[PDB]
Amino acid sequence: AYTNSFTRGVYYPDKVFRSSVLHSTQDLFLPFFSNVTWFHAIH
Amino acid sequence: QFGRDIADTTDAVRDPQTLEILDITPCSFGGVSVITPGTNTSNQVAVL
Ligand SMILES: *[C@@H]1O[C@H](CO)[C@@H](O)[C@H](O)[C@H]1NC(C)=O
Ligand SMILES: *[C@@H]1O[C@H](CO)[C@@H](O)[C@H](O)[C@H]1NC(C)=O
Ligand SMILES: *[C@@H]1O[C@H](CO)[C@@H](O)[C@H](O)[C@H]1NC(C)=O
Repeated sequence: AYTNSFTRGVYYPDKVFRSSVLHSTQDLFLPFFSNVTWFHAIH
Repeated sequence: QFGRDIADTTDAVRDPQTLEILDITPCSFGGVSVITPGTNTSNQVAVL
């Protein structure tokens, strides 16, 4: 089973504080609206 | 520990002795223009 990841999976590529800017970076990110497997923990 | 500006320069640092954030503001500067009559008349000048 898969669900909609929406906009999850973005993390800070480094340890520099940045603010009020649009930054283009290439790194290992979760594709937006990609399928992520939905797991259960019952029974 | 460090912040950066659009130009990639440092905007602020955390003081390693006291954990506070300090801004760095470049010291006041500006152009200087000289208004002068020709040296064929007088050597007195004014500074703008
Ligand atoms: C997710 O899976 C659905 C059906 O399982 C499919 O229609 C859709 O194209 C998939 N999306 C992605 C981003 O893989
Ligand atoms: C020395 O470093 C310690 C460690 O954080 C700090 O508590 C203290 O303020 C520092 N000493 C001075 C004089 O800043
Ligand atoms: C220089 O000064 C002389 C006399 O003071 C004057 O006759 C001459 O026209 C001047 N030349 C210029 C270029 O100002």
